[PDB]
Amino acid sequence: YFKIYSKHTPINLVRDLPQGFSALEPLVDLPIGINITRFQTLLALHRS
Amino acid sequence: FQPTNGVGYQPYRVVVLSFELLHAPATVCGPKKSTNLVKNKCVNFNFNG
Repeated sequence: YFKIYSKHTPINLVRDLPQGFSALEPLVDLPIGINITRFQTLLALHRS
Repeated sequence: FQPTNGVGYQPYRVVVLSFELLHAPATVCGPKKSTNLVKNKCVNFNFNG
């Protein structure tokens, strides 16, 4: 099972992580049944 | 295939369903059903397993 937990928080701190408490709700459980050992973030380019 | 052929030569559509169980979690499940809900009595409840 691949569990994805998520939380959205409105912050106004400029640079670092804010200090506080926010419990993450379970968002989606995926029946994948596969081995995962590596991950990579996906970004978006800006073209002009 | 002709419409006037015998029953042993007429076309038959065959669909073969193969059921396998693997180490991955089984996701093709049969329908579980449901009865009507009865309240205020001592009953045996089965809610989502």
